[PDB]
Amino acid sequence: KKVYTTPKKIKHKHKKVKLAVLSYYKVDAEGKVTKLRRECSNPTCGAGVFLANHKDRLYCGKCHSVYKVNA
Amino acid sequence: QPVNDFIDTATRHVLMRQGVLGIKVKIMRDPAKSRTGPKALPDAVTIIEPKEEEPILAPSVKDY
RNA sequence: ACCCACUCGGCACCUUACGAGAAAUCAAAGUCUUUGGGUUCUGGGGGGAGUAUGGUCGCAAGGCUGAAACUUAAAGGAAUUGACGGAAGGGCACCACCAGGAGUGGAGCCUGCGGCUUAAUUUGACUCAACACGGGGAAACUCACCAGGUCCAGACACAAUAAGGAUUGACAGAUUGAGAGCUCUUUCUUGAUUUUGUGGGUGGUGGUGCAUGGCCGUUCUUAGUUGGUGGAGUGAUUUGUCUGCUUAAUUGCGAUAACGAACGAGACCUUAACCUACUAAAUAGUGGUGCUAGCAUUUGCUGGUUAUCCACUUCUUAGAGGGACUAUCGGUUUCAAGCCGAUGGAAGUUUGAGGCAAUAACAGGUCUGUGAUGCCCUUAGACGUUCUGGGCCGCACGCGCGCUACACUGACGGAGCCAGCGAGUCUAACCUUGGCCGAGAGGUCUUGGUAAUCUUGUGAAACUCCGUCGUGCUGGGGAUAGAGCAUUGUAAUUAUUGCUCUUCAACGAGGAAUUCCUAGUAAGCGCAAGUCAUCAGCUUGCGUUGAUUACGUCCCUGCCCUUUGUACACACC
Ligand SMILES: [Mg+2]
Ligand SMILES: [Mg+2]
Ligand SMILES: [Mg+2]
Ligand SMILES: [Mg+2]
Ligand SMILES: [Mg+2]
Ligand SMILES: [Mg+2]
Ligand SMILES: [Mg+2]
Ligand SMILES: [Mg+2]
Ligand SMILES: [Mg+2]
Ligand SMILES: [Mg+2]
Ligand SMILES: [Mg+2]
Ligand SMILES: [Mg+2]
Ligand SMILES: [Mg+2]
Ligand SMILES: [Mg+2]
Ligand SMILES: [Mg+2]
Ligand SMILES: [Mg+2]
Ligand SMILES: [Mg+2]
Ligand SMILES: [Mg+2]
Ligand SMILES: [Mg+2]
Ligand SMILES: [Mg+2]
Ligand SMILES: [Mg+2]
Ligand SMILES: [Mg+2]
Ligand SMILES: [Mg+2]
Ligand SMILES: [Mg+2]
Ligand SMILES: [Mg+2]
Ligand SMILES: [Mg+2]
Ligand SMILES: [Zn+2]
Repeated sequence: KKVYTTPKKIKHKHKKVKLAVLSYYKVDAEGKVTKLRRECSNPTCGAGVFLANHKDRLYCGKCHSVYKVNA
Repeated sequence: QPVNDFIDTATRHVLMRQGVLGIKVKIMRDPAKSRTGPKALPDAVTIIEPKEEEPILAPSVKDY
């Protein structure tokens, strides 16, 4: 046939990060808990799921993409 | 046509290790028993065997 | 000199074989395991090799005598069956000629193949038996090729990471051809489905058709293949299965150490021809009758009316039968199979045309039809797959099949106006009548049909008639090209197709060569079907119009058959 070509630079993939994560949750001196990052008004995502903080932009990750709830 | 009538055929492909070989079977059934079709080859020409007779005998006639 | 009979001794031939032999053959090659008349000479697997050496003869060239080491499983004989020949004798055939027809070869274009060009211009196939073939008419698809972009649809097993999260997704932006979270920024989400590794799988229009199956094509427009009982032979084998004649045919007659059979040919089956005989039909049609139009009128002639009624089956349809067997007669013949002529017949070339089709062969073609397949290759920056765009169409040129023409047996315009084989829409947009609108292509509104019911009498084309043009590249011819409309489609640019105006080429019958064909055939003519969203200059069938010339031969070419040679048998590659 031929085999091999390329101008170099093969594409990587996706790492999907790490994070020890669920810290966003402040709870006082025994023991009142107040959430951080506001949750999702879309009744298909029962308010456990949170919106991410970008610029403008609060975004429902669980709504796999859906809905731009922004304040 | 008797082909259509009388011979059954079949090819099967037996798949082995070194390669794959083919079987071809061809049975032909006795037309004398056909149960439902021609009972012989289109070739068959049976002649019926004549009876030996004792002729002669001057006339005569029998009443009933 | 000749003729006849016998007899010695010669050169040979014939026929047999008691007999001999591995046979071919042999009056000796006989009288040999039932082995002895006398005597001479030579051989003891094949090469090495008639070589080395010594002797001897010769002017020489060379003669006579004449080893070994080493190597090797065969070399050799006669006969059989094959296969093959550049021999010989017969045949058979419009993929052969004869006698002719219509042509291709010249031209414009269509289309395949080469070549060249190219990012790529995917690939198979190259004498008949590659080149309008792969059903191959590729705009996406197809698709295999090229420029790029995603995805895993990487089974299962072990191991690792790992609920403090193995892994999955994403809006916007950036990015990108792109409203691909491809990748990146950012930071939510998902929860044991993955991810990493090794092993093992898996797909692949990747290779290999010279590893295979299956299918196909070719030999083959051919006529060959085998067994029982008998004959010959130690045997493989042979004869039967053959000089001739005959046939499309190993089809038969006949000849005959053969007799009588089976496969293949024939038979058989399918289709086209004949049935006023049989069984029927509002999904086929006729006559009568009503209801009714037109012209005549003297009753007539010509139409209308999916059931206003009666009757029939000629025409149409398809079931069951019947028919033909080359019949009768006459020629010719080994008075045999047959062949020829006449009469009759729907039919008398295997009735015409097909389907089927023994044994065997080929390194024919096909892994690019297959979830048929061995082995090889590759498998995540893929040769998996999909998505975007290009390409198979590219153009100094060589080859093949084709279409259209070079006009007056015509072109054009009006007018007559006649087929057959087909096909059509359910979970759908197929075949389309009629009415409108449109110069046209087309549009629009309705409609019949899952169909002998509707499209469709498919009112098809050549062809027929009355005109116009008048031999001038002419009004023959219609390539090339401009401009506009419209249809299929997501898409039409490299112009899918269709219409219109214009533009108006080559080609004045074609060198050497070469193809096809014998009666409803050749040729001319269009149609339906396959392909198909759209596209036929292709194919498969079909009907329409309808000839000239053979009814022969072996000259060319191709094949088959005997005979014959062989040291070939992996069989002349
Ligand atoms: Mg050996
Ligand atoms: Mg000629
Ligand atoms: Mg000619
Ligand atoms: Mg593509
Ligand atoms: Mg793995
Ligand atoms: Mg591996
Ligand atoms: Mg495959
Ligand atoms: Mg082959
Ligand atoms: Mg094969
Ligand atoms: Mg090859
Ligand atoms: Mg012929
Ligand atoms: Mg014997
Ligand atoms: Mg013979
Ligand atoms: Mg009838
Ligand atoms: Mg006659
Ligand atoms: Mg080959
Ligand atoms: Mg195949
Ligand atoms: Mg092509
Ligand atoms: Mg061809
Ligand atoms: Mg208009
Ligand atoms: Mg309807
Ligand atoms: Mg002109
Ligand atoms: Mg013209
Ligand atoms: Mg068509
Ligand atoms: Mg084609
Ligand atoms: Mg021989
Ligand atoms: Zn949400």
